[PDB]
Amino acid sequence: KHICAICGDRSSGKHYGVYSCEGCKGFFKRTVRKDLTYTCRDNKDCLIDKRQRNRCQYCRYQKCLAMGMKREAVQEERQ
Amino acid sequence: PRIYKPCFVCQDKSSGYHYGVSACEGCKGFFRRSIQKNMVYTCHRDKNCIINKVTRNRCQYCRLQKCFEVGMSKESVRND
DNA sequence: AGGGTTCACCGAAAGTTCACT
DNA sequence: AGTGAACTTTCGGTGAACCCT
Ligand SMILES: [Cl-]
Ligand SMILES: [Zn+2]
Ligand SMILES: [Zn+2]
Ligand SMILES: [Zn+2]
Ligand SMILES: [Zn+2]
Repeated sequence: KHICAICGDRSSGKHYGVYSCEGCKGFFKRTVRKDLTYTCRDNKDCLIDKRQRNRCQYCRYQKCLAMGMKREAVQEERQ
Repeated sequence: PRIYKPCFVCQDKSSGYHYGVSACEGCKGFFRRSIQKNMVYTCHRDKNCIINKVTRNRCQYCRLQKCFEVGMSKESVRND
């Protein structure tokens, strides 16, 4: 019984060195490969949970880092 | 249940993010129209008119100026 | 165990509608 | 004839499910 360190949803295992869900793995993969920069609409303290995770992409990305997801663990696109 | 920053243009309650800014249903619609209808307004004052819920409909020129000013993206108003 | 891809789906943000002055 | 509250539609990010070693 594993839980995503970032949103609290059930975790598959460790992805980019962190116990995470399939959604936070995907978001981080997308963010790093595409070198995406986000802006928080509110005051950069958005609640990141199973429900509200897709609301602020800034706070979700800052939480991935805070929970320690390594950007170096993301490889370049295959072909 | 979800709370958004007041309409950037007139400062009334926001229905959400419309054309890049937190906007009220009035200012969303007004901006969509001035772009789709290619409206060109004129100020019947000195261009320094103030926009809030009670005055937003008094000067369409100064209301469109604020839409632009706060950052509404004309590019995101679909034209076929 | 943990890297990589995939594509139905859903909701944010777009358009649409229509009383009301 | 313009406005705006309340709808309906769109389409690209999301993520459950699938590769690979
Ligand atoms: Cl790193
Ligand atoms: Zn998660
Ligand atoms: Zn945020
Ligand atoms: Zn407004
Ligand atoms: Zn004016």
